[PDB]
Amino acid sequence: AINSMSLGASYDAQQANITFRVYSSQATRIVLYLYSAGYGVQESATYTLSPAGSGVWAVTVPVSSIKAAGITGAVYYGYRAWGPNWPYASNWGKGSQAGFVSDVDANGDRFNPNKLLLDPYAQEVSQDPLNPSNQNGNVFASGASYRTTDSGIYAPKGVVLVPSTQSTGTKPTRAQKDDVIYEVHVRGFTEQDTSIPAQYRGTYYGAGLKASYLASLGVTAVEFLPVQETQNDANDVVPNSDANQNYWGYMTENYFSPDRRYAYNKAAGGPTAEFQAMVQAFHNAGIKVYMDVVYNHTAEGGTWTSSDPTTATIYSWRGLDNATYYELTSGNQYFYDNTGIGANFNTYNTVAQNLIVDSLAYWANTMGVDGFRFDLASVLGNSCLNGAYTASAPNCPNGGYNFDAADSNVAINRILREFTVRPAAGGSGLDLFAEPWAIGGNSYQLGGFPQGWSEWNGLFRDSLRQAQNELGSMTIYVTQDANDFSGSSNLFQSSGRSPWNSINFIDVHDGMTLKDVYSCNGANNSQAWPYGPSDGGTSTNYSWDQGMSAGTGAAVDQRRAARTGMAFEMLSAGTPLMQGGDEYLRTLQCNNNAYNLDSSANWLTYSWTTDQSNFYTFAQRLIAFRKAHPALRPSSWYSGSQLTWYQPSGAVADSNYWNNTSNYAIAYAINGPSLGDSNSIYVAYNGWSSSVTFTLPAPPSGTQWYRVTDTCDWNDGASTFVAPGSETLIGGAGTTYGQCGQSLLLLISK
Ligand SMILES: [Ca+2]
Repeated sequence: AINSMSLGASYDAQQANITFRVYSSQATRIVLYLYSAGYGVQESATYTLSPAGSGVWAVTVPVSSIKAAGITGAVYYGYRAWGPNWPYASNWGKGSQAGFVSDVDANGDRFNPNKLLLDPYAQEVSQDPLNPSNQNGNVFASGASYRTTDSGIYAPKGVVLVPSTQSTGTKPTRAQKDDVIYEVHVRGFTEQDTSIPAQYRGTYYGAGLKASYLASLGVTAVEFLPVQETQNDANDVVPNSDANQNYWGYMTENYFSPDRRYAYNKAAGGPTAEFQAMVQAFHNAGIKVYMDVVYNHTAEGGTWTSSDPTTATIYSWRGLDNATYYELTSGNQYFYDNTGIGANFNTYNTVAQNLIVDSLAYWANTMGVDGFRFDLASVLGNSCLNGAYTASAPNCPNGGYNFDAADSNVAINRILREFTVRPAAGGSGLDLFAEPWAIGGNSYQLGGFPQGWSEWNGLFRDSLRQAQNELGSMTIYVTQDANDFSGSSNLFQSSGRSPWNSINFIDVHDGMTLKDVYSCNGANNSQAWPYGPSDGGTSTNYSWDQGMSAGTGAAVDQRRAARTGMAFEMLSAGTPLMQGGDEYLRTLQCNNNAYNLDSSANWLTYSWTTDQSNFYTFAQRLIAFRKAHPALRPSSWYSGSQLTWYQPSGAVADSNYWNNTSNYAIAYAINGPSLGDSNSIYVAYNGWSSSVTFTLPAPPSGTQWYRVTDTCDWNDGASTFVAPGSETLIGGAGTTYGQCGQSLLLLISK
């Protein structure tokens, strides 16, 4: 169930009382601290909580008592907990060591009463651990040097919210197969956009104002990088330096709270009502709002070092019940990790898992979000509970990490039974997307997720980048191109899934932008502000500048390649995903891991050159085309009568062709009418470095072929992709077409 324990802080109907409920299976004592401000002040009152059974502790406070304590505005709160490793000593006082036994005990408890704790169910956070007033993270650490430090006035406080009456509009019921996703950072979306009033730039409010921009481009779903509270308030303390910045936000501090830094209205309840108003603006434009969520690790991380089990950050989950929330190593002194951040969130533990479900429900229901893309999703399929084996995790015999999509108790299956996934034909429900990998063990699971889950297709990205940029360096399989274009049945069909479950993309936030994969011979992450430096992303970008540096290529060529890559994702069966900015050839000058760049090089710009504006026209018409032709969006795997593979000779691609590893050109035709389309279409990819002549087959429907686009250099301009009705008559069966090397041809029959 959802909200099985009714955790959190909430007012009763008449706002006469607030009830605080919090879980801890090991705590010995839990005490509520109330503050009038989130930072810099001591508490106005404290209330000892009482065991309400099943590990939940509760207390109900009358509002009059709160006002009597001096708190007449918003109620900021936190907890102080005691446990086996640090029991309550009657002489303990803030900043005292009284009662201390150990920083961590044999069972993994890490209680420290000197650390004020943020409720995991807080719906809003006052400020991040590091902010403009304090950038010393040591006040939150355990260990001999810092355990007695009282973090009270520096620690983040939760805000008790009065239910918002803000509408989130009506949720689109469009089938996922008909969507075109646009990934963008909520702050970089409008931060330097002069078409938005300055005060709204880089905020939720500002993003809502760009709904029309997205509608003209033609995308149907915006996917935001993490919006749940992340460490970002100290980003601008030191100017012209990415040193202490966290831009992307893959360090969640709280799972129910919209990040305050991204809101225009920063008052208590402001980020919340503003995020709701923002999705209303999108929902009004008929656009879905997806959220990138990260439940594989927490911002608290693990131990500071792998040799000292005593020092770790404590401000939320860890202080309340470390053994419940994190996956500990055998012996419980350290953390088990498959994320590389320091510690796995214990996704297999019921209470930890309930938090994932409960926060997802909050965002989907109260916040109006239409779907979620799960970062390092394989950690949510872990059937282990600890570094060592435990009978409670029967399916994880070796302990540690073990992905098991058949275990009904892993987080990815729990989600499926608590929520309704949108049907293939549309209707209400959620759209769930997984990045099917993590770090180590059997975590790489592309094609391993259950029905109900779509996945980020890394093989689509890589194989096509290779086909365009690695000719001669590595083997390119013409059969893989085919798989890519047809919805990767090789990955999705055996599980009973469909082509639209393949999220096809050439580029995402991780790695290079579209322009960059065709303009960079490698990553360049060591530039100075505002382009770097950034500590390395992948070593395998499969990028190439099209001969630019060698003198065998030029700018048109990089644009020809970018046109070809975008066409691959927009023409292929599956659900296309483009990175915001790719519509104007956004570049990061080859930085392929810009996660710490909260700068102008990273935000989007809307002042474009002719060549950039020309690309936007290409992108806009290509997205419009996909949306106008159902034959490109099959709900099920193309049947044999619906799609025919052709060799350049106009002859059907046979086994001799498929098994010949020196064949780089491929073409196909789809029977438009059989898929409910008005035209049949023919796509040709010349993966060869030189000109290839394609002999057109007989149109499945209609009598003649008309050219829609040719990505080749000669066709570079404002009209490389024609407007509907201006297709150039090429010819019928037998007509030939000379296709330049490394490019794509699009044709419709009439
Ligand atoms: Ca923040």
